Amino acid sequence: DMYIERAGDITWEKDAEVTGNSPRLDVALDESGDFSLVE
Amino acid sequence: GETTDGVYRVMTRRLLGSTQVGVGVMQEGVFHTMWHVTKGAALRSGEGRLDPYWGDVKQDLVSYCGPWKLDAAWDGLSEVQLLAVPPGERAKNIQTLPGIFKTKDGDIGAVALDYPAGTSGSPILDKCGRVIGLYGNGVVIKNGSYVSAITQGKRE
Ligand SMILES: Cc1cc(OCC(N)=O)c2cccc(C)c2n1
Repeated sequence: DMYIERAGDITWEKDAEVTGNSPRLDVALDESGDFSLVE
Repeated sequence: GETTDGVYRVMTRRLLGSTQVGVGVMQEGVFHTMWHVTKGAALRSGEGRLDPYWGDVKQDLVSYCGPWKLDAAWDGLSEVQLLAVPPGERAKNIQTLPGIFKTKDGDIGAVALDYPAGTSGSPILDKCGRVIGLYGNGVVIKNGSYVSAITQGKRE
C-alpha cells in the first residue's frame, strides 16, 4: 500500500543550478509506453 | 487528506523500509503522476484515500480524484526547470534547455538530466511557474546516461 508526502511548492527558483545538454534523438514508442532509440 | 497544491513523494512499505517509487503534482484537488510509479493503485494521504480517475499505459500518465488538470506546454524555445525530488533528498530546481524526441507521430521535448528511478514523476516548469509535463519516462543513450521526454496529458 502506497502513500504520498508533500515535498515542496511548484515555483521557478531564479539562480537555480543550470546544467545538462539538449540532444535531438530519433525514438519509437511501443504499446507498453516504453521509449527506445531508433538508429 | 493533504489536498494542497504542490509536489509529493510516492512511498511504499511493501519492500524494505519506506522506499520512494516516484513523485507527483497536486493541482486543483487532482494528483498527477506516471502510470509506472503507482501501476493504477490507490494512494493514502492522512486517513484520506486517493482513487484513480484517468490513466493510459501508453502515455504513462494517471490522475487521482478528478480529470487531468495540467495543460501548459514547452514553447520549443526557452529553458525550463526540472523540480527534481530524489529519494531521501530535498526538492531542488535544475534549469536546463530541452532537446527533442523525434518520433513518427511528432516531436516532444526531452530533458537530459540523470536521476534515480524513484524520481520518476517530478514536474517540469515554464518561467511563469506552470507545469508543462512530468520527468521520468525515456531512454538510455550511447554514454550510459538517461534522457526523459516531457510527458503532458490533455485537459477537457
Ligand atoms: C528517472 C529514471 C527513470 C528510469 O526508468 C523509468 C522510465 N520509465 O523511464 C531510469 C532507467 C534507467 C536509468 C535511470 C537513471 C532512470 N532514471
